[PDB]
This record gives sequence, C-alpha cells and structure tokens, in this order.
Amino acid sequence: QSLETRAEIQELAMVPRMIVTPQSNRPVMGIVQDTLTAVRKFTKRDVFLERGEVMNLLMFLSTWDGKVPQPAILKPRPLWTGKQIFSLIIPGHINCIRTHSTHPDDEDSGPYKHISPGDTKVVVENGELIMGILCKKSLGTSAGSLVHISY
Amino acid sequence: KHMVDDKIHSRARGPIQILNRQPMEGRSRDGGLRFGEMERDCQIAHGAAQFLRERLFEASDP
Amino acid sequence: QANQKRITTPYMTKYERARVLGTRALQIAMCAPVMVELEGETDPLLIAMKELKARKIPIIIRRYLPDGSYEDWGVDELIISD
Amino acid sequence: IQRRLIKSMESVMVKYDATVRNSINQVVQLRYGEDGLAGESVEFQNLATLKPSNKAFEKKFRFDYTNERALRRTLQEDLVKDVLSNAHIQNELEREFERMREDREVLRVIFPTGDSKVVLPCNLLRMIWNAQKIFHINPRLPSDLHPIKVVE
Amino acid sequence: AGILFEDIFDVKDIDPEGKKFDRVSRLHCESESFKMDLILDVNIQIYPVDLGDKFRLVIASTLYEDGTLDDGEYNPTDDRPSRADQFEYVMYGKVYRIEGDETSTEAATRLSAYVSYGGLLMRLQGDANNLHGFEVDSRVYLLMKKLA
Amino acid sequence: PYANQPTVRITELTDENVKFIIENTDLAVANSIRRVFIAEVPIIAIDWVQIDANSSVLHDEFIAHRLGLIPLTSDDIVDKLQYSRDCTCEEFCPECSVEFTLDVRCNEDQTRHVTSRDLISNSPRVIPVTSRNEQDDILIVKLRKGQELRLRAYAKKGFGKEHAKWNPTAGVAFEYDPDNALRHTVYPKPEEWPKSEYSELDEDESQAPYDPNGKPERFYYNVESCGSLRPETIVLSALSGLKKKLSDLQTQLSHEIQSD
Amino acid sequence: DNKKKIIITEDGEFKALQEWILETDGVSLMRVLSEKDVDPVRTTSNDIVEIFTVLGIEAVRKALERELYHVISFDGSYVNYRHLALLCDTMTCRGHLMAITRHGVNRQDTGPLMKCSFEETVDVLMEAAAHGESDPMKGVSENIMLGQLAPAGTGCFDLLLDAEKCK
Amino acid sequence: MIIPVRCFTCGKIVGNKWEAYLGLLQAEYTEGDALDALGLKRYCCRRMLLAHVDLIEKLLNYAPLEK
Amino acid sequence: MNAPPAFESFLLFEGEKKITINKDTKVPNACLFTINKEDHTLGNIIKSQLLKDPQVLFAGYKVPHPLEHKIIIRVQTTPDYSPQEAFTNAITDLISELSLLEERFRVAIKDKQEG
Amino acid sequence: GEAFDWLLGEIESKFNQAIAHPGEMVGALAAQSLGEPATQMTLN
Ligand SMILES: [Zn+2]
Ligand SMILES: [Zn+2]
Repeated sequence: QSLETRAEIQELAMVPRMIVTPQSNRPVMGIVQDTLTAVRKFTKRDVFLERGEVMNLLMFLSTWDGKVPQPAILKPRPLWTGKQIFSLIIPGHINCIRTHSTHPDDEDSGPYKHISPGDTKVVVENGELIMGILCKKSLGTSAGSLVHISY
Repeated sequence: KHMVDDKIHSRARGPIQILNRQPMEGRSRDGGLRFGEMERDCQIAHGAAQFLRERLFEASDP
Repeated sequence: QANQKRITTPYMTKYERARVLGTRALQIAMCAPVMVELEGETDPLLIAMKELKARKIPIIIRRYLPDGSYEDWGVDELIISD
Repeated sequence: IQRRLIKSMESVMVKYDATVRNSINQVVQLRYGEDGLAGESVEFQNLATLKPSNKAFEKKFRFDYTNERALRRTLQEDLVKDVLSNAHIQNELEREFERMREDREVLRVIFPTGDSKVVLPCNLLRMIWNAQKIFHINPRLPSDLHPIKVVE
Repeated sequence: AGILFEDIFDVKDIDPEGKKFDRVSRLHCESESFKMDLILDVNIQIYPVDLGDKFRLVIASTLYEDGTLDDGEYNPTDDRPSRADQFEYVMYGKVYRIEGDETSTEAATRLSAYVSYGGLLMRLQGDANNLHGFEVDSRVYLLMKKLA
Repeated sequence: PYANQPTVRITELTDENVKFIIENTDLAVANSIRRVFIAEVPIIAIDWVQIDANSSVLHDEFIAHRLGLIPLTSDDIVDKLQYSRDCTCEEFCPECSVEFTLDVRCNEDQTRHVTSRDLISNSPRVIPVTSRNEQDDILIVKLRKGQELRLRAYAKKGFGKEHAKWNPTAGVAFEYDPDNALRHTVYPKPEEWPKSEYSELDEDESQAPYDPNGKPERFYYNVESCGSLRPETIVLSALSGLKKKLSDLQTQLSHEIQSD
Repeated sequence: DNKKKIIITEDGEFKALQEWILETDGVSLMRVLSEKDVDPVRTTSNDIVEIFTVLGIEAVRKALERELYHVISFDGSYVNYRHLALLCDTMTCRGHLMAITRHGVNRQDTGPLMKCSFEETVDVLMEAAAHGESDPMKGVSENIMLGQLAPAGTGCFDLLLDAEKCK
Repeated sequence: MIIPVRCFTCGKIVGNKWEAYLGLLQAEYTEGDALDALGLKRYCCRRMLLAHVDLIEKLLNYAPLEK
Repeated sequence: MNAPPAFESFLLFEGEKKITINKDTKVPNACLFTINKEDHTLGNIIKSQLLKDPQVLFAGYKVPHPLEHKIIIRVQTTPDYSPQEAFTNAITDLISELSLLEERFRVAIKDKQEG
Repeated sequence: GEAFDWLLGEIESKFNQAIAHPGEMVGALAAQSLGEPATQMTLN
C-alpha cells in the first residue's frame, strides 16, 4: 500500500529474482508436466516441423528477432527441427552439457561419444541446442541445468 | 460442493474486531486474511522490513 | 569514523537498492524535483530507477556497524549491480 | 521443529562489517558460511588437482618449457622464443607449479576423502567455454597467450 | 566455389544399434575416392535410403554457385542459382567438433569433423588433407544426391 | 497467391443430416467452415422467459433453461429477423423476436406431460421442431393434479458462440485423409485401428503408403441438424456467415489502411 | 567409501582400503577410545552429548554438522553447507550445547520480548518483571511487536537526504 | 430430475425420446436395441438415455403446495 | 460474480477498433494486425491463405489469451509487396473461394434433391 | 590474450556478485532451508 513497500517487493521478492534458491544453490522452479513431456517429445531427433507449423510456433516467442532460421532440411521439402526452434527459445549464448535420463552409461566410453545414437548427451552451444533430448535433467530444478545456467 | 464463488474473498479496510482493533475473521464477517508467524518468517528471510511493517503494523492495527 | 577509510562494501546491497528506490519514488510522488530528464515517465518508481541508473539520487546511506559507528555513502559513490 | 528453528535463528544477520551476528551482537560467524558468499551464486565444480596421481598431476599441470616442438604447436613463434630463451619466465612457471603442488597438499588435508566435488562461486570451466565461444577460439591453432601473462 | 568437401559414398550399414527414431535413420557409409568414413542422420521419411545405395555427398559453405556468403536466414523467395538444384537431399547445419589423432608434438594425420543439422548428426572422418575446409562453429550444407 | 477452386459432392441429403465432401480446399478453410456450422450459424431460440405461475416440481430457472434448448424452426425467418442489438425498438418487437405462450394446468388424475407442443407462438413460421407437421414432442415438465405452469417466452436471433442453444447442429462429423497417408496421426500399431467409412484400402492394408508431397484435401462432412435449420441451410448459412465476417473484416481493414 | 579407510598411495592416488569396522548399540566413547588396537582418531559416535563431554565444543560442533548432514542427505537431498554451519554455530557459540528449545533458546540473553514470542510468554515476562530486565529492542521480534522497522534487510541502515546534491 | 433436452456433448435432442425409450423397454427391447430404434448412434446420446434417472416421477408423489 | 457476458466474445466495445495495424520494427516489411472479437475461425483461414502468397515471407496468428477475445496476425512480405496488401488479397481470395463454394454447394443440393 | 582478459574480468565481477549482502537474514533463511526439506523426509 505504499511506493516504498512496492519498490521493496519489486526489487527483492519478485518471482524472477526468486528462480534460484539459496537453500541448495539451484533453481526452485523448472519446466513442469505438459511442457516437460512435450519438450522431451519435441527435442527428439525425428521431430520435423513444416513452414506453417514453424510460423505458428514463432508467433509464441516473445524474444524472437523476427528472422526465420534456415531449415535444417532444405530438400526435398523444407523442414525445421524441434531443436532448431528450441535454439531460438534458448536465450543469450549460454553453453550447457547435460545427459538425457535414458543416456546409457557405457556410451561416453566407446565411440559415438560426440555423436550419440540415442540423441542423449544434451549439448547447447552459443544458445543453440546442438544436440540431445531435453528433460527434467536439462530444464528441471536441478543444479547446472539450462534454466540454472540461464539465470 | 466446493465452488469458487463460495470461497473467493477480498478485503480493503473493512470491519475490525472489538478487543484488538484488527480485521475480522472470515468471508462472512468481511474479515481479513491472517498474516501469520510463518509469513512473518518468510518476509524476514526476504529482508522486506517495510513490507513486514506494513503487514504487521499498518494494514492490521495502527 | 574516518571517512577517508570506509570498511564497508563499495557495492549497493539489494536491500539498499530496494529501500533507496522506494524512498526516492515516494519523494517524487510527493512532488520532489527530479534529477534526470524525463521523456514521458509518470510512475515514480520508473523515475527513481532512471535516477539510480543515472546515479542522480540525492540520498546518503548511513550504514551502521556492529560496534556502533557508521559510514555514510552517497548513492553515486556505490556500485549499482542490478 | 520449523518454528523452533526459526525462533532460535530469527535475528542472526550479516552485518556491514561482514560478520554474522545475533541480536545480542555476539559473533556467530566471522564470515557467512566461513567464506562470506551468498548461497544463490555458488555452484558445483570439480577440483582438478585433488584426485590425480603425482605422475598425472605433473603431466597435466607442470608447464613443459623444454619440448620445443610441443610449444611450437601450442604457442606462437615469439611466445615460443621468449618461453624457451628467458629464464625469469621459466622460474615464474616453476614457482607456479610449486604453488599448485602446495595447494594440492592443502586440498588433500581439507578433503581426506577423494571427493573433488566442491561448491564455489564462479563456474570457471563454463566461463572458459564462454570465452572460447565469444572470441571464436580455434583449438587447433597455436595461441597468442603468454603463459607469464596467465600467471600474472 | 564454396565447396569444403565432395565424394561418392556407399551405404554400408543402416542403424547398426537398431532403429532409434522412426523418421530418422543413421547411415554408416564409406567412400572410394578418399577412404572416408561417414555417420549421417537422414530423414528417411522424405528421402528413404536403402542398404547398399550409392550417393554423392557435398559439404559446402554456401549454396550459391558463385562465392558468396550466406546469412543463415531462410529466404524462400531467392532466385539466384543455387547448387541445391543439382541435389535431392539438402540439409543445413553447423560444425560443432573437429577431432584428430594429433599428439602433443605431431599434427593430425586423420581428422573427424562433426556437424549437426538441427539435431541430425554427421561425422565425416578420414585423412586430414580432405578436412581443411571444416572449422568449428561454422555453417555448412549437406547437398546429397543418390546415383545409380 | 490466389483463392482455391473448391468442388463439392453431396453423398447424402435427408431432413436430418447432410453428408458431403469438399475437395481442393485448405484444411483451415475446411475447419473454419466446420466451426461456423457450430458457432456462427444463427437460429431462433427462446432467450427470455417470464413465469407467471409455476407450481411444478422444477424451479423457474430449470423451466427457463429447458425452454431455451427447445429448437425452433428458423429456416426463412432467421435471415429476416434482426438482433435485438440492432433493432431500433424497445425490449421487443416482431422484427427482432418471436413471442411464445405456454399455459398448462393438470386438473386430471394422470400426470400431464407439458411438452413442446404446448409452446404456442404468435409467428406460424417459428414453431418448435417437434410440433412441426413419428418423433414425439420434447418434454418440458411433468405436472401432477393441481400443478400449473403459465409462462411467456420470447425467442431471439443468436449463434453458438453466445450459447449452445443457438447451435443448429446435433453433431458435425469432420474427417480428412481417411487412410493415414499424410501421417498426421502416427498409430503405434496401425493394424489395431478400424477403417474409416471413407477408406479405400484392401483389408490387408492398414494405412495408405506415406505421401511426402501430400496436403489435406478432400474433407468429408456429416452435418446433423438439431431441427431448427435444414442441414443444407446450415451449410449455406455457414458459408454466407463466414463470407460476411470476411467482408466486414475487409471493410474495417480498408478504413484502417486509408486512415493511415 | 564413507566408512572405508581412504589413504593416499605412494604414487599420489586416493585408495579406499576395505577394513573391518565395528558398530555398537550403546556408547562408551570414553572407554572404547582407550582400548588397544582401537583407532583413537577416527572412532566417533552419534551421541553428540558424549562427544561434547569427551572431546569438547568444537568436536561436537563438527560432529553435529556431520549428523545433521547425514539426516538431510540420507534421502539424496542436498542443503547448502552454510545453513548447516549457521545452525550448528547457533547451537555451540556459547560454549555449551544449546538445544533448539525453550531450555536452550530462552536461557540466553536474547531479551524478554524475543523470548516471550517463542514460548513461556507469561513466565518469561514475569521473570523479567521480578528482575527488572530491559529489552534493548535489538532483535526483529521486539521491533515487530512494537510496530517498528526491524533491523533486518531493508531496515539495517538509515537513509539521509543529500542537501549538497539536490542542486 | 427430468430427461435433458439436448445431449450434453453433441446437442442432439433427447428430450422427446425418454417416453418412447420406456415404451420400447416395456415392449421387450433390449436397451441397446431400444437406443438403436430411437436413432441414438453416438455413444454420447446413448449415454444420455441409458444413464438417465427419472426422479421427477418420485417428486410427483408429493402433493403440491396449492390444491 | 465474474462471468463475462457471452456476447463479449463477438461484440465490439464502444470505441474499440475491429482491426489495428502496427508496424513491426524488428524486421522490415512486417506488420501486426490486432483483430478484436475474432478467434481461430478467421485467424486460421487468413493465415493459411497468406501462406499461399509467394510474396509473403511470414504469416502467423495467435490468440494471446483464450479468456480474451482478440487475435494477432503477423504478416511479413517481400520488399516489393506490403503486408497490408497481402492481408487484403488474402481476404479477397477467401471471399471468392467461399462464394464459389457456396454456389457449388447450391448446385450440388439442387442436383441431389432433383436427381 | 583478449579471451583471457575478458575471463579475468568475468571472474572478478561474478565473484564480487557472489558476496553476501549485509542485511541478509541468514538465520531465518537457514531455518527455512533446514525446515523445508524436513517436511519431505520420512517420519518412520
Ligand atoms: Zn426489436
Ligand atoms: Zn450426443
């Protein structure tokens, strides 16, 4: 009921200032039920979006520079990938390495460490999801996730 | 039975109790919501001293 | 206490920022002169944040030490992070 | 239990001399968390010199200024010549390694179990990665960074 | 020209580890002119590829036949002569890793360029002579055509 | 850059439903037509009730709600009547509304079924569908000896966006690509799924081979009418309403462009 | 490995020696430590009171930190160490084991108004009356009761108008 | 308490089918065959007729307030 | 208590414009059309018709909130073209398509009732 | 050299940002941090 208390709440208790908790030095809020099941399905390797679908999704990016990205597949038909659109969602130029929950433990030893057959081993570079399926481990409330590194 | 219209409630300078001049209790009494001990502790952790004083002094019983 | 040697942090704390912004916003709302230029801002909080970014808030923070002494810092003397 | 804990610690606060004190002004901690750092900014990291063996520690952290061709692969020509010729620089790097070895023993007595997971303010590997990508560092070409500049 | 690499590959295996994704398939191929291994992720739904097929692969830095950089932005209303006209399957990705057999003292005899086409991953590994055009964090095109 | 040239093929036309196929149109056009069938095809329905006497076991709002959902023949009258918003009259007039009266009293020992046949209108063209000259009459309320219901309703022009009682459809079946050739669905086990009535596949084949160059064409419709409008009148009124929405939008667009 | 014997080999690697350890159902730390072939350096107990009686206040500080950490982390959870450290310093900063109860929290010199907020409101205020105790209004509870700005967060400092800068 | 007018799902009129439904049931139809005779082909309208409890018949066992 | 009248989804409030055009500054030759008291019914068809124009580089729409009753359609065209002109042509093409569809449905009904 | 200088500045700024602020009610914060997880761990 005063400008002083309003400024206090706006500078101390606002939700974005509350993303990381001092209790366990990690995010306290993360991506949750539908958005998490769907981002897992969306960042799978075989998710291909058509031009109209991509424009529909870009309508819902607030932080979009208005430039349609070059599709990952140009021929025989232009197709964007879910990782290619989440790369637009990912802010700044953050860099992050995670592993999808189904990541086999004997894959980081053998070959294909940097080209994962299962599309596990999340790698975000310069704010582009170079590879990997996003999940709780990448967008949840754990330490070192994309939301934490973004904050 | 739990419909929202029987639960929604708001207050801005309504009636107060007789003994301690604080907001009444309940929707039916047009009462205010309790800013309890745990809310006090939360706002102490926040460090919001003026908001804490507003809730526990100025919005209750100056 | 010797103002030549102030031991407290040269940064403005989050609480100092909060209270300074609230105080200056109330002062602006009570028709105090504004220290910065204004395009179309009419909200006292926006004007106070513009003054803080410009380092033109005429407030001194008196930080008390546990021993009882105090240190006076101008809002322009502190490092504003957020 | 929650109420009891709160009423026991409610007035403990970080003061402007950076000590943590209670209402009586008694000192509970000379610095918050023994390090004077807030818990939101710290994060998990790894101490790289804790677990490795003496041979591995030597091989990974001792700057080898004798292998001319390896330096030629890592550094530019003027840096290679300065590193190989100058002895002041070589002594600086030698003392750098000695200081890291002393740090290794300090870590070994701090963490008597070989657990390199630590919680520290700045994620140095992530910052190094950020610098690599911001300045377009080519990992395959020799660098123009003088190791003496790194030490200083 | 703007071509970083060109060769003819022969599909020697498809999904050795089993089908991981429905519309995407991993091809393990080998060329003949350069003896380069290739792991490639392709959308087999729109561009099916059978075992034993033979195709020409062209990693390029640009699609315009004349040396001219790309802006990385989608411009379907572009009437310039694009080399994608001469190919069937075209993808657009970025190099995210370059490995090699280099030592602390010796340079690399064999390189291994890794590219990601919006998540569809490729590894082109072989002699370092054929992979000087590849630089990490650099955008390239696939330009792949099937031949009989 | 220009319009489609859709074609139409009506495969069934009864008094109860119309089953047709639109080819060579976009899926958005087909679904907007489907949505307008439900939500922007006006009809006449009771939207004002005045209970003068109700001794029945259902309270007043129950009877009013129940009267609102009785379909009224709206075929040629709905285009002529105005919205009460647009009428320059008082609360009501014959240009924007239709008056109904209901007056029933159970004096006899058997239960009296107050049905839609008891809704007497001033307009002969706008009457309850069941009362039109088989299907029985919609039951408004059952009355016991000594119970009585006397009310006065007014029916208005509206569409399904405002209330489902102004929805003329009793189901709009809409389908496309009956054989999953565009793969807009992905069956985990395509053999487990029954075949569409519009499918053209031999029984061994579960779904059509995937069409990479395909687009949704050939949309199948089954527009069932609640009774107020004929099904073909629902479709024609839907097309006209969508076209007038677009025309009004273009008029306002032209004013905004020229004002800049 | 948390109970194995972690040594440093001559090559400099951490090696976990798999050795016999005993777990007792009672505690005599005083006696068990002073037994032949018993390690008097790593042998410990979970009874913090005995640790305080045998080893002292800093030993019980460390042991109490260990036991609270064990309770918190047993379900895989994690809490920043500064919170455990602050709780453990609160219980040990006065040289004795200060329980988080009325018997430990209302027995320190915190002021009668802070104490009445927690427990034993009437007994505390009556004791303060009988002994003429004075509350200096240093804590947050006392200021909150009197409707004054708590010396907490935004209240831990004062603001002054800068006359020379209003120009 | 009384048969709804429309089907909640599609909006098909079911109010005029309760009495016919009961007459078919006393005519030794099965509930499924009765629902087929009335033209309720979607399982939503079959739900409407098949799950209806005519409570109004019990409310009409009480004398009204006025004679 | 808080239920908006059902007509507020269809009816314009006094002084509220049916459509508003705002230049998009992020990219050139782009506009935002904020259309009040419409929903997916017109948004989807206008978007899909705009996608048929090769001079349209972007065509999308969104209902920013289902409880609110407006849509926003973003249209970007090639520099020689205009988003307002594209939007106008899309509406004209939809109107012509619906007129043709209506006439052909009338013909089909006449054939079906006759034989 | 440019990358290393930027890295040094970044480390310095982030470290100074990690320093605890005078006025933080670390005691109430610690009580909450230790009591909130207590509500999930098992009674038996
Ligand atoms: Zn009228
Ligand atoms: Zn139904």
